[PDB]
Amino acid sequence: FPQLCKFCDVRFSTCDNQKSCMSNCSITSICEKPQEVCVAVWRKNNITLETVCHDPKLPYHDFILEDAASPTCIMKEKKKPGETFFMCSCSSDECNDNIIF
Amino acid sequence: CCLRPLYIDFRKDLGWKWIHEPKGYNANFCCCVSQDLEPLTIVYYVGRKPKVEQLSNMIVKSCKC
Repeated sequence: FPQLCKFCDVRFSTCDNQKSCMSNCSITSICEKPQEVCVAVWRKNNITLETVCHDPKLPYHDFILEDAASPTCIMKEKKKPGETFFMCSCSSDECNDNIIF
Repeated sequence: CCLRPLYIDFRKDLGWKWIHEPKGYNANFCCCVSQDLEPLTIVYYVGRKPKVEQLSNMIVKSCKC
């Protein structure tokens, strides 16, 4: 059965130094494949937060989702060069509304 | 056995998280059984695609005893 994990794409965020910030996204989606999974990425130059629904076999941003089955999203640095880069992945339904660091 | 007014707020009562808008609607509740129903137009997303569709049997109208 397909998940709902938020698909609000790239957005400018007030997320900063707090342990956990909420996706202020207005749309909850019915993921296009039952296999899929949400991810939330929070790249820090200003800061953009990205929330989509994704597939655990496919790589995102040339990275691969190893904790894709975890029930609540958790961000770890992926050390993309030149930027602060964080990513996570859900197995729950609209996981990536609350990001935990 | 006369019609009645009730309000329902998808996320906070039915528990449906997939509906984008509306947040709720007024369906009515009728013992007296519901006679006539009608559909509710709603909006929701499959991935990022937004789509429109009527959900039939959402709004009650006539009551029959």
